[PDB]
Amino acid sequence: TTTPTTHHLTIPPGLTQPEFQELAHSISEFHTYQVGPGQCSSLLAQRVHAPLPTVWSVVRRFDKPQTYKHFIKSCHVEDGFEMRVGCLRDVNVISGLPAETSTERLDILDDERHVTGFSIIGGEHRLRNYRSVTTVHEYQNHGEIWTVVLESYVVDMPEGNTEEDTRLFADTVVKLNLQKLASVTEGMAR
Amino acid sequence: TTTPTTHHLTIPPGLTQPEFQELAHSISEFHTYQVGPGQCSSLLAQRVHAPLPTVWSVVRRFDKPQTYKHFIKSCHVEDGFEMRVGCLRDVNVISGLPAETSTERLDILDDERHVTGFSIIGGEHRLRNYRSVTTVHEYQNHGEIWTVVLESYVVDMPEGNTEEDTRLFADTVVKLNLQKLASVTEGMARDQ
Repeated sequence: TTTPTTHHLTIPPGLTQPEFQELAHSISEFHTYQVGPGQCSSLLAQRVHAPLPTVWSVVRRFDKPQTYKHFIKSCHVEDGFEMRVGCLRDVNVISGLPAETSTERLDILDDERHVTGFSIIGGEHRLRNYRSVTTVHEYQNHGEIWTVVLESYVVDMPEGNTEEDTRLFADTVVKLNLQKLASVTEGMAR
Repeated sequence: TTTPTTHHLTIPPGLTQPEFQELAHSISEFHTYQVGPGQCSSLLAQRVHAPLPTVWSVVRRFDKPQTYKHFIKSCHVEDGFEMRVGCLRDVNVISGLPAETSTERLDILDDERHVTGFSIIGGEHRLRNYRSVTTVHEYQNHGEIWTVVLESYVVDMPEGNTEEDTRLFADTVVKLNLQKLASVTEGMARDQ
């Protein structure tokens, strides 16, 4: 009943067959979670027609998630802020209800392998123990080069929610943010 | 006591002044709301590079809001469903909350003037007493023709929310839905 996710065995929506083949080892390396009862996890993918550094330059800005995410009113980092593993950010999210600032922790930041990740340690009460990972990759199709962004998460389902509904919400939000990420970065690359 | 919105006095973001000249009359005719305390209102615009009938044909399908809106799991209408003013739809919303369903009422449907509108009569915790209006318009400049969609709303701010935060939420949903509407309809027209 507690088993590793299998995101590396299913073509995620947003990828083609060749893209997925070339990326499955990275999916198993960076986008694997332990899912038990009362947890769910998902992988989303987005093609981005901008150079990988341009795309990574946004993905890595732990202090400015609003650069590519919707529903962010503001994001503040701490005084002695160095974008280093463990630093905390307070994200005020636009939810339509009055909400508590979301306290998030930088879990991973690898400028050579283009991997970052975070976990929500305070604020969001319903989607508890959210932890997410983003990787950025370059891909080739008969000479044509583009960037692929993979974002996954694991979360505890609130008592009284199904896996299908919790995943539907988190997937919908991630998918919209990845759309914004592509628009923002393809414009920077023009 | 309420006061009127004056959305016809502001160029909606993304539109130009000549577009606005042609549309200001429609904003005051169809997009004027009475705003009291604890309510706020907004008008959004989306340029669409597809024929007006293609855009209107999607916007008018009160029974299929998921064709152009995000965050809808499904939409249920009654069996012998008739799309006439007063008809009801039940929108099961993707919220992360359990079984949120918005019962919405068709307020307006004018296939000659391309105006539709609805209000939420129960079930949406974020958008209480939401009432919205969409108009679709044609425009031509130096020969080039495109469609302009205007969507506005009025909504109650939940107790403990500012108008700024309530409009930020509702504006974001509207603008993302208008983005989807444009993608959906520009794709239908390229397949033509």
